Amino acid sequence: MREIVHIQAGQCGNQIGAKFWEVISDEHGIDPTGSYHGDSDLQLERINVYYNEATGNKYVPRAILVDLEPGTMDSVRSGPFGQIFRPDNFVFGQSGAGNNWAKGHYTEGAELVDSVLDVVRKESESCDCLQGFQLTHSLGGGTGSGMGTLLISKIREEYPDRIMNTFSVMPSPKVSDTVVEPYNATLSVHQLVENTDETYCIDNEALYDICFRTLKLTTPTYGDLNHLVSATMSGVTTCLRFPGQLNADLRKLAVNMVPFPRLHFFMPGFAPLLTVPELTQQMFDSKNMMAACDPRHGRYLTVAAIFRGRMSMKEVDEQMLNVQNKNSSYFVEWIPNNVKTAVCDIPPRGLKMSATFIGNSTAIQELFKRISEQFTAMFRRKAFLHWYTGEGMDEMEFTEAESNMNDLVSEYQQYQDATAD
Amino acid sequence: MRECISIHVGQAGVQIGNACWELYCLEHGIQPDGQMPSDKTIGGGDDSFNTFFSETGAGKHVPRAVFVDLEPTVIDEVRTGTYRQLFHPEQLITGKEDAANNYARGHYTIGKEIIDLVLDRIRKLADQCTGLQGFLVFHSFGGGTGSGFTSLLMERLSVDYGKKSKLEFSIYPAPQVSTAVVEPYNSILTTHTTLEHSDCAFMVDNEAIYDICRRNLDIERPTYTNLNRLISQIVSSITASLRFDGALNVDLTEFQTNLVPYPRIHFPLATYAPVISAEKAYHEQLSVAEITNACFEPANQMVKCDPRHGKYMACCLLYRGDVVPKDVNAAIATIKTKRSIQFVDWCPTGFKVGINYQPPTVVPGGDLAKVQRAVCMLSNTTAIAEAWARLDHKFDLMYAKRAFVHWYVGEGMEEGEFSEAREDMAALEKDYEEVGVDSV
Amino acid sequence: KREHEREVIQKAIEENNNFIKMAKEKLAQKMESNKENREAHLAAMLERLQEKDKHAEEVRKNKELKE
Ligand SMILES: Nc1nc2c(ncn2[C@@H]2O[C@H](COP(=O)(O)OP(=O)(O)OP(=O)(O)O)[C@@H](O)[C@H]2O)c(=O)[nH]1
Ligand SMILES: Nc1nc2c(ncn2[C@@H]2O[C@H](COP(=O)(O)OP(=O)(O)OP(=O)(O)O)[C@@H](O)[C@H]2O)c(=O)[nH]1
Ligand SMILES: [Ca+2]
Ligand SMILES: [Mg+2]
Ligand SMILES: [Mg+2]
Repeated sequence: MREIVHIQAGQCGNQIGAKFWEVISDEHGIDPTGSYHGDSDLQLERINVYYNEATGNKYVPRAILVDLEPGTMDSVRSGPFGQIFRPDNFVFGQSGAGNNWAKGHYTEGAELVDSVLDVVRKESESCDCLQGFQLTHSLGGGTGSGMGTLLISKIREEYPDRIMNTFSVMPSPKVSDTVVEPYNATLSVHQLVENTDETYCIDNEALYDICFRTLKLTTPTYGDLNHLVSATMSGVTTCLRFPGQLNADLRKLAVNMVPFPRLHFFMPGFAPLLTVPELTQQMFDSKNMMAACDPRHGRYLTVAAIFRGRMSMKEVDEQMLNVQNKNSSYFVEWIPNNVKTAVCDIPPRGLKMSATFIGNSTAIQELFKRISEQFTAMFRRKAFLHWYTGEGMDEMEFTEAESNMNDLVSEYQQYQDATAD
Repeated sequence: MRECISIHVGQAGVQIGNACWELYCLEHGIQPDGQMPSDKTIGGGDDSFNTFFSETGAGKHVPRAVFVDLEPTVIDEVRTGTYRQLFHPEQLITGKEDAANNYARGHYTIGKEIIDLVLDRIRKLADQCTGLQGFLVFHSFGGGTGSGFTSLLMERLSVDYGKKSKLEFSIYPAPQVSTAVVEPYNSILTTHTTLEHSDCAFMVDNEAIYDICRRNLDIERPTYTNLNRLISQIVSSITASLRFDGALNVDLTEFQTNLVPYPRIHFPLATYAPVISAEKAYHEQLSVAEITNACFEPANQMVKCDPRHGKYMACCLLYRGDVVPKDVNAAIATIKTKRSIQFVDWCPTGFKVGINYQPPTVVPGGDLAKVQRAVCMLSNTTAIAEAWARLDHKFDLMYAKRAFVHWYVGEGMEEGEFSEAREDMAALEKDYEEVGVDSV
Repeated sequence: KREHEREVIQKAIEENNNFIKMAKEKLAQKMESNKENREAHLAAMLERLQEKDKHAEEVRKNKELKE
């Protein structure tokens, strides 16, 4: 049993977290009471990865729920599957961070962090063999952003040989107007680059554009955006949750996907938003990326593709070979055999077949460049800086975060321009 | 006496172990509970099958075998499966955390936690032997445990058992069934580390086996189960000389004398025939000449390489089933005046032949036809070095950028172990070139 | 001839012992160098995180000394 400890921090964190648990509980055939009423032995075989067992055949998410705002905690508890989370695993303050990273990271968040650790430690010590941690949060706010990144640093000190995995929601002016969001995102990125092993970039920009442009929904709710997030998240954790060969645990996934420790930011893809050739064509389409970057504007270092549903393995193999053949310029030639394929038998809910894509592409720079441009339009005017210096932060800290994020960009550019010869 | 101990390491080693041992049981009429009705000597004996099976007072025939994996889920399948009564619980050893496709973890971080326990279990098998001949080690090149733990284990066996022979069955990686980008790293590190500790190593190229399954057995998309059944047939042919006796039987050790001209030149090419479906075998008997001919078809090799473009240093034919020397010699004489068989000038050209009379068995539900006669050719060719050239090239592409190297350094390894392992491989490729040059 | 035969068998024992000796020692140096490197890689990571707590102490300090 290789246990994962799940942490959700802040509004976004908690919203997407609850959605995550709904989808996977359905897929593993467990009740909102916490009972197994499924049909397939394959649903229970690796249940331990995400669920603790309490007797009465009751499964309890290994989930920790965190916010400085007491509100969203009621929202989870009154949600569907609100009954399932351990009462003790809820950790609320009352002073909401008011979209201020410093409040989350240095002050109010730092006052609350120690009783979050208490619950982490309690969950961790009960583990047969802990893989590590996944945090769902946004980078735009203050709690998810600041306190989420503080939790990372703090967990890392006590579990330095464990994997730290994040699902990080990147901000977009198309979804939120809160102007200080570029600041919050840059300070977050600075932390994530040094202290996580793997980060799934969930770009709000891209989620908007899929709802508006592909799904044709004129103004999309957070609920429409999150339907995409949960279907993605179900996809990328399939290999952890069901018996299988490839990328079956967080460390093995990291070793296949991370050629250089800083370049650990992944674009996930989904399809459909069907025949095997179409699924394959669609998952590699710019229009199917959960990050707002064109793959055809960089090169792939590594890729994982997960097919779900009853289909021909022969055909998936040929189609994967076909896509690499035809698109060979977009895979670095100095990492051989860098695209891996898993096929799981269980489709997600409502689909006969799906494809989930995880890419480490140098085209992710485009996302960091967007954040850097919006950050630089504030910072050279010292705009809203008093919100941060007001909690004790130096101007030097802003300069450092920015130029580290700039360093990450040129590094992605370096490996894009590199050749075998 | 002459006992052999089998050590199955990691997922590939273990799953191949299952297939081999199931097949050995069918070959000797041993039931899944270990009982063998035809064995009249209860609790012991010095029969041919005793090289591979020990015997308890209650009539149980027990594999002289240890299964080891750093993770528990593949070994748990042996523990709860068909042949679970065959093995004493202490022969099946598991940790909790695997090597995560990392040689450093298999060799150091994780493997050092379990190595003393494994050597104690091996010691317990060795102590039951009256004349231990040596070890057969089964592992993948690509896995973290298969590479790192095996290399640690081989080093330690050299210490504890001196020069006692150690043979390897090594699974060489293929893109169609591989699970890690870093398999070329793991392959070079293990090959460099075990090279001095191993007497003889049979490389099994997963792509050669995948191709044979697709092409000869009409399997659309072969699984490990397909590959392993075929691998076990080949392993069985090699060990058949140890497990049966007969007039024209020739011991594996005697083939080895011919197969290893210098200690580093110890990687024989295996080729097996016939591989044929039940549908195609029906009413079509393959004669001795047909199967011997199939040995010189490169599509039938266990490693992809072309012997027509290198030189032979030895050639051995291990026949099983309904085969007499007259027919073998006729088939050999035909092939010699018709095939691309060039020897180095320093070794004689005669083929060495052994025949076991016991015909091949197949496992229920498998893909291979039951045939009356089979052959495994073991050759020593300079062409095997192509398999090294391919892996070394993959290693160089990634290593020039230090791609993934931080995963190994993070576990305590230095870059100097990489360049050192790579240099040994360059020197090996060079050795293979030099042995093929004519004498002055 | 008998003295020569004695020397050959002694040579064989000596070389087999030298091989066991040298394999035992190379392995022990490798397991030591590795334990040290792993440890220094972890000590460095922990130190970097130690400097983060020291910077967070100092930032909260810098807040309170302003009214
Ligand atoms: N995709 C998605 N994005 C969200 C959701 N909720 C909030 N966001 C985004 O999250 C960012 C704001 O962060 P929040 O999670 O609301 O902030 P917080 O972490 O709760 O911090 P405080 O409210 O300041 O205590 C903005 O960019 C929003 O667009 C959601 O349910 N789905
Ligand atoms: N022929 C064959 N090859 C296999 C099998 N299982 C794995 N492999 C190959 O072995 C390599 C992967 O190594 P494994 O043996 O699975 O890894 P391991 O030794 O368990 O190492 P870790 O899991 O990293 O601790 C790949 O090249 C696989 O294709 C099998 O049953 N048969
Ligand atoms: Ca007996
Ligand atoms: Mg909020
Ligand atoms: Mg394994």
